Amino acid sequence: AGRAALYKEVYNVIASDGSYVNYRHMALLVDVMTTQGGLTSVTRHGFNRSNTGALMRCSFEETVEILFEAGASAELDDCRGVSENVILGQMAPIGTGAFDVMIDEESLVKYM
Amino acid sequence: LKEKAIPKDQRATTPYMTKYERARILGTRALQISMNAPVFVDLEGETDPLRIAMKELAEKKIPLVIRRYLPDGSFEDWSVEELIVDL
Amino acid sequence: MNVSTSTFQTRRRRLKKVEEEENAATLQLGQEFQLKQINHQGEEEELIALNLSEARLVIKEALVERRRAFKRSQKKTREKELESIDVLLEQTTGGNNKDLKNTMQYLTNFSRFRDQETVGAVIQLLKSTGLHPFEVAQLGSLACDTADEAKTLIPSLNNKISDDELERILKELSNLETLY
Amino acid sequence: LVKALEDIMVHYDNTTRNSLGNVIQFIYGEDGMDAAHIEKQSLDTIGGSDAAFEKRYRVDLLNTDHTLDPSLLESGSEILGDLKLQVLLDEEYKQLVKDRKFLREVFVDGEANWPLPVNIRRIIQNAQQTFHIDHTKPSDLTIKDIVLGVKDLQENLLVLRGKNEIIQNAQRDAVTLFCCLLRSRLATRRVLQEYRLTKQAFDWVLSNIEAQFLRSVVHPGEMVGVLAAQSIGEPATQMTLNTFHFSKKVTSGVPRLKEILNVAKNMKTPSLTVY
Amino acid sequence: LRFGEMERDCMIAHGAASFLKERLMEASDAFRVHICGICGLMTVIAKLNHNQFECKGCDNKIDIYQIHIPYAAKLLFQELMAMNITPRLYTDRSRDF
Amino acid sequence: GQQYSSAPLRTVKEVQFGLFSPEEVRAISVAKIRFPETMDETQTRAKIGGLNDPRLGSIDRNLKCQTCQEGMNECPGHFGHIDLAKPVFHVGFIAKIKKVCECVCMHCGKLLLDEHNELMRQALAIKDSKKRFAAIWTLCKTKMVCETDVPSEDDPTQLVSRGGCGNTQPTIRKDGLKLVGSWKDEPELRVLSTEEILNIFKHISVKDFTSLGFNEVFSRPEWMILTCLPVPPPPVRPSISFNESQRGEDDLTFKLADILKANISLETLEHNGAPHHAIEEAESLLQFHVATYMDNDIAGQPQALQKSGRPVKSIRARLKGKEGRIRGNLMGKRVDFSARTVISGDPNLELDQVGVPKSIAKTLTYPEVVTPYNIDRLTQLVRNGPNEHPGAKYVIRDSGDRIDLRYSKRAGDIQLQYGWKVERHIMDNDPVLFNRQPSLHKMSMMAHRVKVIPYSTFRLNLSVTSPYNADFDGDEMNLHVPQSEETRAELSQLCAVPLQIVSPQSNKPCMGIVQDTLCGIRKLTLRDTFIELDQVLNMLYWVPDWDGVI
Amino acid sequence: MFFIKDLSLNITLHPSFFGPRMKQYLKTKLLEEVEGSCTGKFGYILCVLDYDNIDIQRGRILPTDGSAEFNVKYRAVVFKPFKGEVVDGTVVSCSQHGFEVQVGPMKVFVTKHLMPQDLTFNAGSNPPSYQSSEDVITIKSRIRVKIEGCISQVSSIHAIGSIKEDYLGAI
Amino acid sequence: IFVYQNNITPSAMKLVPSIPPATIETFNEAALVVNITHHELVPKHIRLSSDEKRELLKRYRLKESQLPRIQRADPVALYLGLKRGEVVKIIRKSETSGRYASYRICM
Ligand SMILES: [Mg+2]
Ligand SMILES: [Zn+2]
Ligand SMILES: [Zn+2]
Ligand SMILES: [Zn+2]
Repeated sequence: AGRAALYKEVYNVIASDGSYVNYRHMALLVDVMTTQGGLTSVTRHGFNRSNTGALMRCSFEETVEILFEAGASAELDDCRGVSENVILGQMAPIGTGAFDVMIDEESLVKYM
Repeated sequence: LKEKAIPKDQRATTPYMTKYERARILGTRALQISMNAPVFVDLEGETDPLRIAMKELAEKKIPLVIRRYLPDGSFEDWSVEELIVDL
Repeated sequence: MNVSTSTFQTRRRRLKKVEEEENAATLQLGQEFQLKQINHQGEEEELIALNLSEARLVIKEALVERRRAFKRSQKKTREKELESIDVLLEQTTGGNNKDLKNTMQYLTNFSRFRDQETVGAVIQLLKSTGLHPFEVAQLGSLACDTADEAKTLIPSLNNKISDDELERILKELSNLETLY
Repeated sequence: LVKALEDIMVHYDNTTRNSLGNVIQFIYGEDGMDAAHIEKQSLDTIGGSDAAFEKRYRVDLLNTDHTLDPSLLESGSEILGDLKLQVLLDEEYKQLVKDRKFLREVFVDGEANWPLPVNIRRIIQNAQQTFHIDHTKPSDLTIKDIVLGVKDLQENLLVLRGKNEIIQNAQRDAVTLFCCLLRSRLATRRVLQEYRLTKQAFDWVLSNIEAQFLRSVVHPGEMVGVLAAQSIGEPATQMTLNTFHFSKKVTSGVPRLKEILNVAKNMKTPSLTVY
Repeated sequence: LRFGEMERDCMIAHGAASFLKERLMEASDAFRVHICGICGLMTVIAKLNHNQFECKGCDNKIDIYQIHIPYAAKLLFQELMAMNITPRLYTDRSRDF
Repeated sequence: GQQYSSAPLRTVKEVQFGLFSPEEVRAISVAKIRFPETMDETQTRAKIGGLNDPRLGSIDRNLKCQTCQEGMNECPGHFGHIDLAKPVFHVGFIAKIKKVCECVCMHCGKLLLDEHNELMRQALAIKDSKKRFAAIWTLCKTKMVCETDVPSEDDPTQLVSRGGCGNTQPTIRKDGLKLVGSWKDEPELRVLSTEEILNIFKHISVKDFTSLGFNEVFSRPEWMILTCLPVPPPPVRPSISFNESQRGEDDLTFKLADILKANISLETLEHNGAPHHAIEEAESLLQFHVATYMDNDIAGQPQALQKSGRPVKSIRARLKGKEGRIRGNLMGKRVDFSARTVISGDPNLELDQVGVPKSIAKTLTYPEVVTPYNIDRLTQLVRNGPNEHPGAKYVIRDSGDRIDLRYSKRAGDIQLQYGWKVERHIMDNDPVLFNRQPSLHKMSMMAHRVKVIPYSTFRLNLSVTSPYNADFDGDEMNLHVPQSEETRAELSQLCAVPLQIVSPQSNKPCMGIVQDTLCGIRKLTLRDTFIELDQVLNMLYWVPDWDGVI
Repeated sequence: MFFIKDLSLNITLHPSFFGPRMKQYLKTKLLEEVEGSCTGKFGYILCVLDYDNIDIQRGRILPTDGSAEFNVKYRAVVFKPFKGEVVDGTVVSCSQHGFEVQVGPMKVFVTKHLMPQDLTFNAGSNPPSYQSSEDVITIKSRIRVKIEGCISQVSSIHAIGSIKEDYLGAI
Repeated sequence: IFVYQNNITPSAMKLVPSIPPATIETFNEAALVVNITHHELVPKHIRLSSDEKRELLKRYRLKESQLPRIQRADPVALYLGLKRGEVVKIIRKSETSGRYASYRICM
């Protein structure tokens, strides 16, 4: 019911200026700020102090401070955040990168 | 593990092709055509690798297979031939 | 170093030191040559070792099957064995592989049991011994007389078998010994 | 906004997750539809007098002044008194009524104009043009042709595919609102009296709804984290504010949004609204 | 010209995975280094032409991989190292999902 | 890299963060850094066997690397080391080093609070790596005695010995870069030696520190204190060596030389006639320099100023966002195949087009592979030269060697071969990414069709003025050119203007008819508004998809 | 010894070979890269077994270039010598320092000092030999050597061995 | 369940976990005046059996972590007497679909 009030406020900030944003957009941000049972702030303190990647988090606000603890607590970055691949110069698992492509020798020999 | 592969029977993903899959198969095939790979379609005076790949795709003579991975790592292999292109 | 060959044994080597041990016939072969091996079907398979005699029949057979496959796609006794194996190699090998010609000439000049029939019966005899695959191989590869000749050259054995028992096996082996 | 949402995507399981694989939404936007394929449409069964609902939706083949006149459909003459068919139109209206009660549970104020995925108004419009429909000659549709045809369309509107109760009961929920609109705009009285559809026209309308719906669903790989972030962040930049230059004077816009995201404890304008 | 963080946001929004990589690597600082399959650092003495690769203080002359990363990432890794931090890079997964 | 490497090509699937065990730093090191000098020893203006030195990498465009003998483009650099005269706290851990001391007995290396305590069982239970260390510390900080005996779980009357000494524990406070304790007439006050802090950490049980935030293999508490200081190779601290006589070493080279100078003072001082209360002066200086090399923007302390009065760029400062490695060099980058000019409105351009000025199209290129389809046309672009509009700038042979068509003596008789690439001019209808910063939209960057035109401006269709947010009030825009037949497909099949027409932001379209056209459309569509034939016929001709039916 | 191991080489194929004789080209490039080849981990990969049933698996198309990477699972006959492994072989070379014995693909060297004292070098013989009161070891003689230890190199595995112990010597 | 008027002494509070398997709940009489569950914004929460939960994680390929969480102290979690681990299914109305079902794991 806290989620409900949150969306309501976020909507009324957007709808004050008259402008229209489709439900889902504000709904997501509200849903994100909430799934972790309570009010998770969109700050250096909130989402950036999550269990997400080390490199991912360092890509905003605390940086060197994030990477210092990274070594001292022996963290293992999964490398599945967008950021990590952007840093590693790899194709991120985003849209065109969310799936893999394979050649089936079978279907290939079938065509020729 | 190779429990990672989900079998043909029991497959939940869209029987339709994602906007991203199309763009990537088209690109992948264009790039391959472009670097003198064998062309499976009759290029009817065609010369642009993307157009040749779009010709390949319309005829469904593209020998590629999409490995659609799930949040846990398990995947469903779908073929370019078997994917509906409503787009 | 280069685009080399992997195996079915799973490396867990994360940072940990190169703590690797010695290789002696105290049957401490590699980690890569352990008794409890893993086949391409993911199942635990026991290590495969070959007596020169057995090994020659393997390469000769696989090279014969390759000739067959090469001629399929193409469409759309002692020193005379040495002459012939060199013809099969001229066909199925890359030439650059001098190692195989060197190997096929060695195996052909050092096989204890020539024909298939024999090798299988040798294998059948040494099967029962329950001995490690490397000891079983060495016994088929190396010709011995005294149980001591054997237990000295294959120190791995030692207590693993009776003197008389291994001496009976050795007598059975000399009988099976092909007359080239 | 963008750095807090980067990693949120729609996965091949139609679920909304992040770089941990932690679920945010269970189907993107509680409907599993791509925002781009949506338009505001009105839910006709929501508003109006119960009297006007009756007039617009009730077919009664058992009353001489409440059946469909043979001017509407070929069977009109023989359709009167069919008890077995009236069982269909009874179960049809009984569900149409159920729809109205439900919609009023959801949209409490009686707001009918909601953004949904298939512009049904245009599909019927285009049918009339496509087939040069004459609003004079009686239809070739049967009462089963409509009632049972619209029932069978609903089964092919898939968001989630999955052979289990959890996923199937999730599918049912995703298409809950859209189907209300379907039953509303494809009721027997309407399809025969309003749009004077043929068998051809109707079956075409149906195929088009099915195929047009299937288009409208989200695409696994849809990077909705950034989408949503920018879709709040860019309209935020086009804001004048603070709250005019003078009911209550609550701090709004850019400063109020700063207040929201920070999850600020000491807020500028705390107020209760007691009913 | 600049392909800034914001310019990246939009590309992620578009789901243009390949174009983003291209912009970030091939169009600016793509680089090839040598990883140690054991210690996961750019410690490998890579005398390529002689086909010699070695991670002394690992005796690794076998477990060597080549990777393509931005030079800035390489730099960043050497920068984190200068502050006694080990950003070990591994080409295989351990944990799974 | 740029040369063929036998080595397998893999992708980074995991980043394992750890700390350097001094031991590793020695093994990994190619040079023991010994002299705070750069070179010019025995006269010769060439690298000294001390700092820089070929053992690490080349300063000159030499070919010699003396470790991999590979050359500057190829060679990443090789790490060195300085064995430190006394241990120093790693500036970035100083507080966590303090908090670990606040957790453990400063006499036997035992985790001050045992599993015998119920609240400790609750903290120790925490599966989370850091929240565990946080809960453990809040409980252990208020414990000031190491228990020899403690009340059992069975009965509190008959106490059970849990091992460990019975020493009192100090109240620890941070004084700059040092740690001071306060044991208990009158409390006892003494500073805590790095050496001592290190010994306690060495004596911390594997089970104990793994129960704290740490890891047996990659992150042991003892490694938070430095004894072997790794020396980054020249490419981390580039000698921007201008002219033959002059040099120009990097800030980091000075800070390291500063650390090295400080180390030798201390090394000689302790070995020779040690006044002991002067050894603790040179020790604090080495502790300063090593801390201040990693972080100069330290909490309430003097900024380690450079000769000039300049503060000295710390390594922290380098990666600190907006412009540091992360935000400015990795999440963002300056890029090749990019253009930017003043934008001008055009009514005669199709929606999804972009008027590229000839000069810009003659600068930006595309690697087309020589294939039977294009071989015929590509030779004519190569022929045309890099100065005619539909021309080419470079021909790149399979042999990975670039042909500069502007100078090559063979520029006129190049006989193309399949496989080779022709880096040809951008021509009409090549897909390109057009952009107007600030990029707060999917829409702020769209794929357009090139239309090579004269005059120095980017011409764009007016109805696309709206999603870019562009005015012609002196406004400028970016253009990016994809180089793969794959990234062209990305642009064309996902981000083209026609696709972006209907925005998912508001489930409505983000482009419509604007200004002159909007004003004129009202005027045209009126009862009063009628058109004589002469003009009706011209108006019909202007619509390109006209059926030819009056 | 002489093992049969379950191994798997990874090959990258350029789009030009994405034709019908692909498995044909792929199986060959395996044999090119793997046959003859000597490692350390496995030693000499001499002959690839079961050519008809070589597991090619699906080929992942690489991202920026069109090339596809396949894991070619296979089985082969390997020679990995060891310390203690007593081997039969024929002499190849002979000098003042000792004689070298050829065993399958690899050479084993016997030091003058890893031989019985009664055996001694003879420069004045064509070809040079090692003579004992009883037997004479020369350029073509068959010897039974106990491999004392190995040295793995690029494309080779060399080894030092002794004929000093009992039941070891000329055959 | 204990419905206390103003306060429970910390000495009495020691006895709450003291008798497992039996679980004791502490509720302030003053808080219970209004049923929060009844409010406009509060949706319907449904406790899931060990089986109902197992099935959910199995059907969505989830780890207990990946699930959206609810605090043990949550007004609705106290109301339903949710213990840690217990999953709640929440059914709310939606402006996009008619109904939508979310799930929240306890903490
Ligand atoms: Mg302006
Ligand atoms: Zn290493
Ligand atoms: Zn070097
Ligand atoms: Zn103690």
